[PDB]
This record gives sequence, C-alpha cells and structure tokens, in this order.
Amino acid sequence: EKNVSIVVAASVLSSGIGINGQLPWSISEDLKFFSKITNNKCDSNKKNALIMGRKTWDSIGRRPLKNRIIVVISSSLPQDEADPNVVVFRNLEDSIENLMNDDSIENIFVCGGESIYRDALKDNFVDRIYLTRVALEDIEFDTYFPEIPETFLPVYMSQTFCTKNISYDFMIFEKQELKSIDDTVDLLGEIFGIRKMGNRHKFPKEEIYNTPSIRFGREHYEFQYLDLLSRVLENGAYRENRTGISTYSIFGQMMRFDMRESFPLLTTKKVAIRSIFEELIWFIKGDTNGNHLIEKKVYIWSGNGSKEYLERIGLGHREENDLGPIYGFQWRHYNGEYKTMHDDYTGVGVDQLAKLIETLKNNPKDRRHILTAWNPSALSQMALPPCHVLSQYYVTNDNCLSCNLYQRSCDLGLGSPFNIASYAILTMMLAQVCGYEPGELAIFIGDAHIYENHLTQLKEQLSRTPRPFPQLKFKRKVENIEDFKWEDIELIGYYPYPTIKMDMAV
Amino acid sequence: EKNVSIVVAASVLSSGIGINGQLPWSISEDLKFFSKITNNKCDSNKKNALIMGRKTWDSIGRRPLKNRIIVVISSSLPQDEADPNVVVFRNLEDSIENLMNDDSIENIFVCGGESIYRDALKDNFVDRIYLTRVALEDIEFDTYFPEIPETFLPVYMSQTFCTKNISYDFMIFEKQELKSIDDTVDLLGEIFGIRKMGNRHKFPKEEIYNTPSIRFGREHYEFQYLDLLSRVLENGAYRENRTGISTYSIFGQMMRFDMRESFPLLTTKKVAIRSIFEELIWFIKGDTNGNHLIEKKVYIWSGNGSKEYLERIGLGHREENDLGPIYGFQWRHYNGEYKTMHDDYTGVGVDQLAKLIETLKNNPKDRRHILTAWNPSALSQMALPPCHVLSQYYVTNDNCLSCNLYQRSCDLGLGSPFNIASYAILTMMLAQVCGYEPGELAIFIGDAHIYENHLTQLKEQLSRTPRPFPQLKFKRKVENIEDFKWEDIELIGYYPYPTIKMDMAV
Ligand SMILES: NC(=O)C1=CN([C@@H]2O[C@H](COP(=O)(O)OP(=O)(O)OC[C@H]3O[C@@H](n4cnc5c(N)ncnc54)[C@H](OP(=O)(O)O)[C@@H]3O)[C@@H](O)[C@H]2O)C=CC1
Ligand SMILES: NC(=O)C1=CN([C@@H]2O[C@H](COP(=O)(O)OP(=O)(O)OC[C@H]3O[C@@H](n4cnc5c(N)ncnc54)[C@H](OP(=O)(O)O)[C@@H]3O)[C@@H](O)[C@H]2O)C=CC1
Ligand SMILES: CN(Cc1cnc2nc(N)nc(N)c2n1)c1ccc(C(=O)N[C@@H](CCC(=O)O)C(=O)O)cc1
Ligand SMILES: CN(Cc1cnc2nc(N)nc(N)c2n1)c1ccc(C(=O)N[C@@H](CCC(=O)O)C(=O)O)cc1
Ligand SMILES: Nc1nc2[nH]cc(Cc3ccc(C(=O)Nc4cc(C(=O)O)ccc4C(=O)O)cc3)c2c(=O)[nH]1
Ligand SMILES: Nc1nc2[nH]cc(Cc3ccc(C(=O)Nc4cc(C(=O)O)ccc4C(=O)O)cc3)c2c(=O)[nH]1
Ligand SMILES: O=c1[nH]c(=O)n([C@H]2C[C@H](O)[C@@H](COP(=O)(O)O)O2)cc1F
Ligand SMILES: O=c1[nH]c(=O)n([C@H]2C[C@H](O)[C@@H](COP(=O)(O)O)O2)cc1F
Repeated sequence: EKNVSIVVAASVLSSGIGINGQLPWSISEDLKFFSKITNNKCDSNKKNALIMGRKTWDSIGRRPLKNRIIVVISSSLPQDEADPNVVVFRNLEDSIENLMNDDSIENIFVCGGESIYRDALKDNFVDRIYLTRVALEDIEFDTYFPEIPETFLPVYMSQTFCTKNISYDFMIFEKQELKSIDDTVDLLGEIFGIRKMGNRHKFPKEEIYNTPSIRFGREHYEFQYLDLLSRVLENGAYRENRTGISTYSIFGQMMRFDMRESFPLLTTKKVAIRSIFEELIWFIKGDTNGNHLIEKKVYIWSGNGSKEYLERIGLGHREENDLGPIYGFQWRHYNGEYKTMHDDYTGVGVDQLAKLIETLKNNPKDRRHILTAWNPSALSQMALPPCHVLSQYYVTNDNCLSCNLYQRSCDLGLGSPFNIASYAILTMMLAQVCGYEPGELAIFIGDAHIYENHLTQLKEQLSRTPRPFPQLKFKRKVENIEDFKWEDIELIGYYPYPTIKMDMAV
Repeated sequence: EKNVSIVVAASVLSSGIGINGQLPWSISEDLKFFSKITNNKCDSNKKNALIMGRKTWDSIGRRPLKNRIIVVISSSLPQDEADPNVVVFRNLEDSIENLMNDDSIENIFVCGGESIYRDALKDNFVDRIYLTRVALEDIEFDTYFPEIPETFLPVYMSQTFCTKNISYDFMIFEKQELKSIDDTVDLLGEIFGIRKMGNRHKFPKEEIYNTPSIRFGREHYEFQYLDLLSRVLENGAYRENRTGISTYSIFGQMMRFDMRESFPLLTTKKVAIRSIFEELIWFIKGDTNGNHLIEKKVYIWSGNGSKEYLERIGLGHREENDLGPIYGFQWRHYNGEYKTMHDDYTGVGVDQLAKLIETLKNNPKDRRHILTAWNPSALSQMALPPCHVLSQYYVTNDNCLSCNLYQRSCDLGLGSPFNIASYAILTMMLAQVCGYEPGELAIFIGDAHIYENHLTQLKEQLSRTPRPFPQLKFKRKVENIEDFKWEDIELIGYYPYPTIKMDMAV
C-alpha cells in the first residue's frame, strides 16, 4: 500500500491538456517540475513508476526517463522485456500490482492521457493530484483533463509564474477521508475577553474563508486580498462614517503582491482595468479636471465631482468637476497655490514625480524615494482627502523596483482592487522610465472597511476559487512617463470570474 | 502511562513562588488559569489528580477542589479516607501509582511547593510545565521554583497581561525526547531561483531565530521585533548608503504591539526610556533646538547636530545644533517659513497636533486622524529627513486609541526600539488628553536595515529569551498635552537584559 499521484498540466478553464498528440504549450519549467516531482523518493534503492497511455508514450519519443520506470498501458504494444526501464500492461487495474508485489517501487505516478486519467479517477486509485493550471483558453484542444471529483480537496495553490508571457499555477489536491498549545491559548482567551489581543483578531470562520481546504498552502497572492476580506468580515466593528452607508471596519492591515512573474489584478471578479489606467495617467499628467476623465468614459470621479456634492461639502464656488488640488496636483505641484483647473501651473509647486524618477535612476540605494499626497495646507480645498496617502519606492540589488503604499482608508469592495492594480501599473511605468524590472508591491492599510451594501456581493466573491494572475506588458518604451497611452498596454491571459456590481457610497 | 504537568506561578528573575506560607501576589486571572488548566480533561468519567505538599495543602485552607482529586504528600498527615476528594501519600514515588493502576485519573498535575517541584523534576516524572511568569522582583521571597532543566524546551509564550499594574506571562515547556506541500514548495523553489517570491523571503535559519523551540507559540509581541531582526539577517541585501557604514536591508515589513495590557518596551536589551520620552516631548513642544535635548543629558541628536556634519551636508551657515524644520516643527508649524531655532514660530504653520486632538475627541469615527512629517518644500533645510514619516490614529467602538506608523527607514539596532516606545508613549498621551484607553500600535517599515557594525551585538540580543513587557502609568492628568514631565511617568516591572552598546552611524 503505497502512494499514487496524478501529475497533470491542464488549461485553467476548459481543462485541456493536449492537441494533435502534443502539448498546447511550451513551458520548460513545467517539464522541470514534472521531472522533479516524479523523481521524488525517500529510498535510494527504489525507483518511481510513471503510468501513461500509449499515445503519451509516443509523445515522449518512446524513450525511457532517467531513474524512473515507465509503465505503458496498451492493448497492442508487445510486452517487450529487452528494456528494463519500460514495461507494458494490458489494462490499468493489472498495472496496479506494484502495491502487492514489486517492493522496489516506492511511489506511483499516473501521468497518461485523458483515457488514463479518467479511468484512474473512476477506479478510485488516486490519492493525490499535482495540477498545473495554464492560462491559455483561446486555442484548440482535443484531449481534456476530467473534472476533479468532489472527493478531492485543494490543499495548496502556488503563486502565479510567467513563461513566454504565459501565466501558470501549481496546485495539490488530496483525497479527504500539538494540541496543548491550542488548548492553552483557548483557555487564556476564555479568561481575558478582549484583553488578549488574539480575540480582537480572531481567525475567520470557515463559512467566510475563501477555499477553506487550502490551510497551509495559501501561496497565491490573491489570498492577500481575500483573507483580508475574511478578516474584516470576522472582526469588523460596525461603524458609521461620513456617508449614510455604515461599514464594518478594522485597523492596521497589509497585503503583499508579486510583480516579477505576474500582475496583481484580481481574478475572482472582472476588474475595469481601462478606468484604472486612465485615472493613473490622469494623476501622472498633473490634471485635476474631472471632465477630462468623463470625456474618456471614466466616471469614477463623478460621484465626488457633482455640483450637489461640491456645494454640500462647501465648495459651491468651484466649477462642475473641478476637484481641486488632489492626487496628481500634489505629485507635480506640491504646495502650489491652487486657483482653478484651467490655470497653467507649469513651474509652480514641487514636482515630486520628476524628482522621484531622477532619484530612482541617479541614486538607487537611497532610502528617500517618497511620493506624498497628504498636504495639510491644501486639505480644505480638496474635494476628497487623499486615500492612498504615502508611497515609497525601493531598488533592489538586482535592479528591481518594489513599492510600498500606505492608504489611510480602504474600501475593500471597490477601492482596494483599483488601488492594487493602479499602483502596480505605476510601479511598472516608473521601472520602465528608470530602466528597472518590476519588483514587489506592499500595501499598508489603516482603516480597512467594507460597506454594508456590499456584504452580499463580497461574500459571493469569497465563493470563487482564485485563478492565476494575468500578465501586463507595454507595447513601446516611452521617453517621458507622461507619454503612456491606453493602446500601449497588453493584458495577457486574464480569465476572471464574472463581474460583480457594487454601488459606490458618495 | 498518562501525562504529568507542573503548574507553577513564579517571578520572572528569582523564580520566587511564595512568602510566609502565602503567595507574593494576588492575580485573580492566574487562579482562573490554574482552575481551567487543572480541570482540562477529555473524559467526563475521569478526574484529574493535583499533587501538592503539606504546606501548600495548608495554603488552600485544607479544603478540596471541585472536580479534582487532591493528593497531599506528607509524612505526618493521617491517611484519612473520609474525604474522597483528598488522599495522603507518604512519598512522591508512591503517589505516582495513577500511571499503573487507578484508570479513573486522566492527567496528573504537580502543584506543590519547592520541595515537591524539585524532586518531581529530579526524579524525572514531569512531562510538561505550565509556568506563569510574574514581573515582581523587589519583594521578599522564601520559596523558589527550581531552575528548569535543559531537558525541557519552551514551546509557547503568551502575550503580556496586566493585573493591578503587575505584568505577567504564560509559557509552556515540554520535555524533548502534510510533507507533500513542503516538498512541492521546496521543488518549486529549486526551479525558480528568486522568481518565486518565497525565496526572496526565506524563513530564518535556526541559528539566527530567537528561541527557536517556540515555533507555533510566538504570541509575545516582542517576537514581532526579534523575528524581523532574524528576517533581516536572513534576507538582508548588502547595500551602501549615505554613511560609510553599509547595511543589510530588506523592504516592506510590519510589527504589531499591544498597549491595552502591557507597554512595548523591549526586554532583551535595557532601553534608555528617559531619552525616548525627552525626545518625544521635545517633538510635542514643537522644538528644533538640539541643545535643549543636550542640556537634559540626551545625546541622541548630537551626531546629526555637529558643526562638521552640518558643513558636510551643506548647512555650514546653520548654528551648532540647529537641526532645522524636522519632527515637531512639521507637527506644530507645517509649511512654516523656518529661519533659525531661536525665532518664535507660534502662529505660523499648520498645527497638525492640535487639529489631531480636536478631531480625535470631536469626531472619533473619522478616518483622517493623520499626522505627517514629510514636507518636500522643507526637506532641504532639515539636518535629517523624517524617518517615522506618517502616523494615523483610530478610535475603536470601545473607546480605545490605536496607532499606525509608517517609517521610511528603520535602523533595527538603535532606531527601531526607540520608535516603538516613542509612538507607544505618544499614543498613551493622546489617549489621556482625549479621554481614551491605549489600543494597539502597528508600525509599517519600508527600508528595514541592520548596520554592519551591529551584527555582533544584535546576534547577542537574539540569544536572550524575552521577558514580559512592563507597564507605563501616568501620575497626573494634564490640561494640555505639552505639560507632561519625566517625573509624571511610572515604569512598573521592567526587568530587561543588560544594555547592548551600539554605535550610531552619522
Ligand atoms: N498536459 C499533460 O499533463 C499531459 C498531456 N498529454 C497529452 O494528451 C494527449 C494524449 O493523450 P490521450 O489522447 O488521452 O491518449 P493516451 O495517452 O491516454 O493513450 C491512449 C492509449 O492507451 C491505451 N489505453 C487507453 N485506455 C486503455 C484501456 N482502458 N485499456 C487498455 N488500453 C488502454 C490505448 O492504447 P492501444 O490503442 O495501443 O491499445 C490507447 O490508444 C497528447 O497530446 C499528450 O501530449 C499526455 C500526458 C500528459
Ligand atoms: N506560586 C505557586 O505556584 C505556588 C506557591 N506555593 C507557595 O510555596 C510555599 C510553600 O511551599 P514549600 O515551602 O516548599 O512547602 P511544601 O508545599 O512543598 O510542603 C512541604 C511538605 O510536604 C511534605 N514533603 C515534602 N517532601 C517530602 C518527602 N520527600 N517525603 C515526605 N514528605 C514530604 C512535607 O510534609 P510533612 O512535614 O508533613 O511531612 C513537607 O513539610 C507557600 O508559600 C505556598 O503558598 C505553593 C504552591 C504553588
Ligand atoms: C509529453 N509528455 C507528457 C507530459 C508533459 N507535460 C506534463 N506536465 C505536467 N505538469 N504533468 C504531466 N503528467 C505532463 N506530462 C512529456 C514530455 C517530456 C517529458 C520530459 O522530457 N521530462 C524530463 C524533463 C527535463 C527538463 O526539461 O528539465 C524529465 O527529466 O522527466 C515528460 C513528459
Ligand atoms: C495556594 N495555592 C497554590 C497555587 C496558587 N497559585 C498558582 N498559580 C499557578 N499559575 N500555578 C500554581 N500551581 C498555583 N498554585 C492555591 C490557592 C488557591 C487555589 C484556588 O482557589 N483555585 C480555584 C480557583 C477559583 C478562581 O478564583 O476562579 C480553583 O477552582 O481551582 C488553588 C491553589
Ligand atoms: N467611497 C469612495 N469614494 C471614492 N472616490 C474615488 C474612488 C475610487 C473608485 C474606484 C472604483 C470605482 C468603481 O465604481 N469601480 C468599478 C468596480 C467594478 C466591480 O467591482 O466589478 C466594476 C466596474 C467599476 C468601474 O467604475 O468601471 C469608483 C471609484 C472611491 C471609492 O472607491 N470609494
Ligand atoms: N543613522 C541614524 N541617524 C540617527 N539620527 C537620529 C537618530 C535617532 C537615535 C536613536 C537612538 C540613538 C542611541 O544612541 N540610542 C541608545 C541606544 C541604546 C541601546 O539600545 O543599547 C542605549 C542608549 C542609547 C542612548 O543614546 O541613550 C541615537 C539616535 C538616528 C538613528 O537611529 N540612526
Ligand atoms: O483610491 C481610493 N481608495 C479608496 O478606498 N477610497 C475610498 C475609501 C473611503 O470609502 C472613501 C473616503 O472616505 P474617507 O475620506 O472618510 O476616508 O474613499 C477612495 C479612493 F480614492
Ligand atoms: O527615528 C529614527 N528612526 C530611525 O530608524 N532612524 C535611522 C534610520 C536610518 O538608519 C537613519 C536615516 O538616515 P537615512 O534617512 O539617510 O536612511 O536614521 C533615525 C531616526 F531619527
């Protein structure tokens, strides 16, 4: 009685694995993963058995794999005894004799075609599943991986990796069938009610924990957002705010995202990337005219740019969508005497973005690459105080650009995905203009809150198992950071779950 | 063969447990912990045995404990059979008969005096140790807990709790005698070198992990600092900076600290708390004169206030210790035209601190309680740009004041403990002025680095097992936040390891 694992690489949606007798992709790292996982063994005097169909045996050139015994399931291939590393069996059930006799086999790997996977799961011989999800779906398939039965549960999901602009994941599925520390902590929590800090940050209940079966393998960095969602649902205090829509809020959280091998755009919900880019390039250009965003069919600043909202916050003198000195005005004209959105501020104010770029490419090991938007003097003139307040940038020894962001208030339903994608795109732009590669993105959140009219929606978003991140590439290298256009961005391999409508609280 | 656990409450240093036949403290929560841990049982048809000496049996009033069988070790007490909840044994070895016969006993708890603990450990009958460390040491003891033998290792250390201004801990010691997920992650790390984000944040090696035996029980929040120290030692990239002393640096980290039941002042090193307080009140008063700190025998700002350092950074015109518009000038006079440290700036600039207090006590549920020190216009005039750049404050539904701090650059050897204690004291001051209780302190670090001249020292600090946090109390309620004086602070139960000299990099 030894272990049996199905090793497979399938597409993310349709679960296709092959086309015309070959793989529908060329990912060398996946072959390396196959080689390393099939050579995994605890005994040096034992080999691992790789069961495969005849057509798969043809796909590998009918040659043996080193340090492994290949078992071909075929009703026509002659049971050749010349090659000791390859043996042929007439059916799959008879091939499962390594459990009974043949003690020189330690682990068994089912890695054949659809005709092998299907009746290896049907006969219930499989204990584990090493699945490699690949983000290709607009191509042609003819061989698919069967839907994983409900008897299996996912226990691990790696981060998203990139190869030839193709995104891919790694997942493990298992066949589901020291307590003293836990008991002492539970007793100490029963004693001190909310005096033990652990009770103020309770672990989220399973009913609001996205993919609860993945406990110790939450490597995919979209979990940095979903687990924050769950923590707010679990420990969020019901509080009122400036809007009539109350929220559930907690304080002091963080999220990490990788940008070397992927792009942190959420897959559990289709995110409007064009509006994000237009807002970001609007910031970079130094503009505060909301009509310029509305003309480009982007209405995220319409709620805070209506005449009624401006007269209500005491800015009735201001023009329709003249938002005042906000994001992008403090970036390019910090401490500049603001008049209207039509004046020419070229020259006035401290151009933080230009100095940031100059410092990033002239003195990388510096610790002062800081872009601030919090200006106490101009706060009263703002239509909305800065939410993403502070940002710091960092150059690694291998010429990568990482970014930290401190955000005073985060609306996890609408503001958070936009902030993640926006600062990722900004880091990528800064890295290209300065000549670096994108690094990591850390977002530090003060007041992380969920509006109460989003509870039905966000819960739905927590019911969707995450898919690998897409890739974001630039079609041309620009000379100045302001020269970016929407046509320059290529979004590759983004297959998210359907969009989830949520109303903005004005 | 069942489990045996020594339950004891001892002082942190001398390990005293009693005085003149009674306890040297009255901590009700510890008695509740005793009651809950000795009644912990998996079988309802079984009782737990509590072994104690005769003098301890006298200390509990010679009355039985509910749902438990008390075993008194005494050579004089008559073996009375009237009370079924109390039994007398002549020696400790004969009392260890519940292992052989008497299957109605599930767990055994050694809870006697020094004379029982010593030869319960000497005879090696003890499997576990539930130790309650109490931070009282300037009192009189007459009964001590023996030094825990090397066969035991700590596996858990709770957070610091407070009762009657007394700090205390909870620790567990044990007698030392799914792998697929780990193997898959190791293989994925072998494939992608530093492309897998996990490899850029490797888990610290045991040789640089403070108290490595405590794996799953690092609850004490001084570990939030020691684990960051270890992570910098593990993943720190060797980088140069403005000073000749190079560092090992990483980017994007955080630390959490509780302030409801303790005070985050490091115990692994004696920290000069008075200098921290004097710097903080110097900030609050709006001062930029380094001579005011030097006159109070505080020399932390002498390196950045020397004539040579000012002439080197291009401020040779400036006076001796005139540091320029820095912390506390941006707090009280933001965007204020700075001249020298002798002028009267009362009135000019935006008083961020006053508005902060006003917003904290007039509009608590607000999300804009923000104090910034990063001013791009005044950066050139500063002797040293702000390290603790931004701070946000938050009022919970139970009227507690929590604080987030973003620090762009952190010197984990000298700057970090000072920053932790300083912002803790500042949060407590704001809480008293606004009428709240202290909450939590979250510190977010951008460039967390360790100077190479501190490597010998900090490693030493990582060899010291943490002791419970102290308490910090105020002797009087002040009318204005600037009225605090050093004589108003009482530091209770601070018993740190000896101080570790480390040179500041100018
Ligand atoms: N992405 C991935 O992880 C993998 C993808 N693939 C791809 O899949 C494609 C090929 O797979 P597939 O089309 O399913 O073909 P198979 O690899 O499953 O091989 C099928 C052959 O195996 C024999 N066989 C199958 N079932 C039985 C049975 N119940 N009893 C006896 N013999 C049996 C038959 O051989 P015979 O006719 O001689 O009797 C049959 O022709 C290729 O593109 C390949 O590259 C393959 C492996 C892994
Ligand atoms: N902080 C804490 O967790 C605890 C503190 N304490 C404190 O400690 C103090 C008391 O402890 P302590 O001074 O050590 O006294 P003990 O509680 O250990 O009791 C000692 C008695 O136990 C009997 N005894 C001990 N060893 C033997 C032996 N080898 N053979 C036969 N009989 C033995 C003797 O009784 P006899 O003379 O009758 O033969 C002896 O006088 C008190 O202040 C108490 O409150 C007590 C428990 C817990
Ligand atoms: C056609 N085929 C089937 C195949 C391909 N990709 C897969 N990918 C996955 N994730 N799982 C599978 N079962 C799988 N099977 C192949 C093709 C090549 C090799 C192969 O040459 N493996 C080398 C790997 C060498 C390398 O590139 O470093 C080895 O050492 O095993 C294996 C199976
Ligand atoms: C003198 N003595 C010995 C004593 C006291 N404190 C300790 N504290 C600790 N952490 N560990 C011990 N072994 C210990 N032993 C005592 C004194 C009172 C009770 C007691 O009354 N316990 C009640 C507690 C009831 C309560 O106040 O909630 C119980 O239900 O067990 C026990 C032991
Ligand atoms: N309170 C409050 N004030 C705010 N002021 C400015 C913002 C920034 C901001 C971000 C996003 C939106 C939005 O509506 N985003 C979308 C979400 C989805 C989705 O989730 O499926 C689909 C489409 C869109 C879209 O607009 O294309 C609107 C504003 C903001 C805020 O976030 N909160
Ligand atoms: N690079 C660089 N520039 C800096 N400019 C200003 C600072 C702030 C600052 C904090 C602390 C000290 C110090 O020396 N602190 C002590 C530490 C210990 C100890 O923990 O052993 C014991 C005593 C003292 C003490 O002075 O009483 C000196 C400056 C600073 C910095 O931190 N780094
Ligand atoms: O990028 C943004 N992210 C974000 O989360 N908000 C939301 C947070 C909050 O719901 C609202 C501001 O409310 P307040 O000003 O009171 O913090 O804006 C706004 C942005 F522009
Ligand atoms: O409160 C402080 N905290 C702190 O960590 N530093 C350290 C961080 C760094 O070692 C140095 C700042 O120099 P630079 O900004 O050039 O990195 O001072 C200084 C303070 F005043």
